[PDB]
Amino acid sequence: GNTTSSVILTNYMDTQYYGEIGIGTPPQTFKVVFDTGSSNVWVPSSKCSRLYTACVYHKLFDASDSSSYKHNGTELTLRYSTGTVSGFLSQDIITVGGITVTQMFGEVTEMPALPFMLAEFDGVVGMGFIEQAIGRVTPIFDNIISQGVLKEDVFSFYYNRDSENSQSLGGQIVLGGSDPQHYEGNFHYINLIKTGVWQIQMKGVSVGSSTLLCEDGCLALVDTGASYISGSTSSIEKLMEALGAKKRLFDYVVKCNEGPTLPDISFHLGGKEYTLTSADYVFQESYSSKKLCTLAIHAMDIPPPTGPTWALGATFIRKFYTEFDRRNNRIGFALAR
Ligand SMILES: CNC[C@H](C[C@H]1CCCOC1)NC(=O)N1CCC[C@@H]([C@@H](OCCNC(=O)OC)c2cccc(Cl)c2)C1
Ligand SMILES: *[C@@H]1O[C@H](CO)[C@@H](O[C@@H]2O[C@H](CO)[C@@H](O)[C@H](O)[C@H]2NC(C)=O)[C@H](O)[C@H]1NC(C)=O
Ligand SMILES: [Cl-]
Ligand SMILES: [Cl-]
Ligand SMILES: [Cl-]
Ligand SMILES: [Cl-]
Repeated sequence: GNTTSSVILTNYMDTQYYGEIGIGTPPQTFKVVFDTGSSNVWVPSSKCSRLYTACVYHKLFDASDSSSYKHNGTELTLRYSTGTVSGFLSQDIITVGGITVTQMFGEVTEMPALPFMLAEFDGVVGMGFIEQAIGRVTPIFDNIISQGVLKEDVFSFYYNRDSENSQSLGGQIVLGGSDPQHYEGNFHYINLIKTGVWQIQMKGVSVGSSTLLCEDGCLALVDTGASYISGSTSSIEKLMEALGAKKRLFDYVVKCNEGPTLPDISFHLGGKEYTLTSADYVFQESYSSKKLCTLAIHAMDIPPPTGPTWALGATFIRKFYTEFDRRNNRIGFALAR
């Protein structure tokens, strides 16, 4: 077995990254987020009523136009930090890359306007473990591993920084390996705490020189479906004070002129310092002192058993190419380029 597939990703404003999959024969394509913090695959269903304006605005899967579709109809409900989708299970072949696998996924027939009217993508391909899958549906990567087609039992993420270029690649996911065009040096591997969750230990978070946060250790989820870095309300309040940031309704901001001279924030992982500077974490839409600029960091209280935990989302992954290694239960980071 020696295949390594690769899916190009569109980068929308540094907050949503999504690629295409095809479902059925002939394929119906969908825009989907590849999410290490969840484990189910779903797309909107042709059976989704118009009453759901999010189903009006996205691509719908029509079972009856595919010959490889296999009925199941068991009910499915998925709860995310953003809201809940609901529908039922269907089997069909899914193409990502590269690779064709037979999969159980959700056809979604309830999709709330909040917040899917803001989703540039249609559905989600969860990349987490079966342990976290609702209905214990076998996850796509498990089904792929079963095929024995992959060079190595790993996948990795490159997320680029938004750009004005017509060209210039938003991001890329590799299945089976990592792409040395988008990282320098070698991977520093850190071991999962346990199989079941893409989560490692974190020994501290510092702002400036001082170990401000997580001073006695804490957890970090490595969450490719998260836009920002997240911590618990209690940590984030502390961090945001340190930066002089202001809490608004949807974000934290600073005066744009102040952004560039804000302290670095470092994350202490597997014995090393992973530093994002204020250029990595302020959306500097101008440098005016009369404007407010958003930070790519916010509070999310992730409930037990998976939290309390930080999550290292795109703000972090932009700087560090990330490889998810299911064979050895570990995560590798190297500098992205
Ligand atoms: C379990 N993993 C973390 C979850 C996963 C999301 C998958 C899709 C449905 O929601 C959950 N993400 C979050 O909790 N986020 C915080 C709130 C907004 C999300 C944000 O997701 C863009 C896709 N994520 C991305 O490109 O990461 C690089 C979003 C923004 C606007 C509308 C929607 Cl519907 C979702 C990010
Ligand atoms: C739809 O999916 C459900 C979920 O697995 C299937 O129900 C299982 O069927 C197997 C085989 O008959 C049983 O051993 C299990 O007891 C069932 N699981 C549950 C949770 O009930 C069902 O068979 C599928 N239907 C079709 C036709 O695909
Ligand atoms: Cl869930
Ligand atoms: Cl609201
Ligand atoms: Cl803390
Ligand atoms: Cl940024």
